[PDB]
Amino acid sequence: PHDPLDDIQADPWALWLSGYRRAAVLVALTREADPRVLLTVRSKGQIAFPGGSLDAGETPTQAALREAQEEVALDPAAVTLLGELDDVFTPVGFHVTPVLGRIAPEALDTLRVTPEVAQIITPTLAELRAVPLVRERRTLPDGTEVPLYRYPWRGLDIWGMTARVLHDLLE
Ligand SMILES: [Mg+2]
Repeated sequence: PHDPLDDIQADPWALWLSGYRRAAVLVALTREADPRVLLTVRSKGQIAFPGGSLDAGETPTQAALREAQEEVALDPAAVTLLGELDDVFTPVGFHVTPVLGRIAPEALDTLRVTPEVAQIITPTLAELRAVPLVRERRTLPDGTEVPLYRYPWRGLDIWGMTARVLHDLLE
């Protein structure tokens, strides 16, 4: 189904920060030396973590796991929940809970893309830390400055909410 989260996520001018519509994304890291992060390229495609809006009566963790399973067939039982990062949000009215999880590196080998996902990409955390990070800043209506990030990885452009979550994960 269509999710408002995907609309706001593609809004080039929607600002994301951390500090009424609720959503969650799964931030799965492989259990290895140089951890890889599970990311998707939606059917240039929108780069995002598996995720979506919470259904009624559903928690952030349940949503994140369901979305990863619906999108790339990631079995929730393959995920060890590590807790969550701080919520990231945008003025318009979206609160996103990044749910952290750890999976075996092998788990990636058998994931299966569904129609809404074009490909699965797995940047290594080392790589994302080494890429020439783009740091811009915009000001909100209240006059508050806010940092914007963009990770130029292998020709792809990871930006917006996803990059904000990524940067927080890296810090
Ligand atoms: Mg969905």
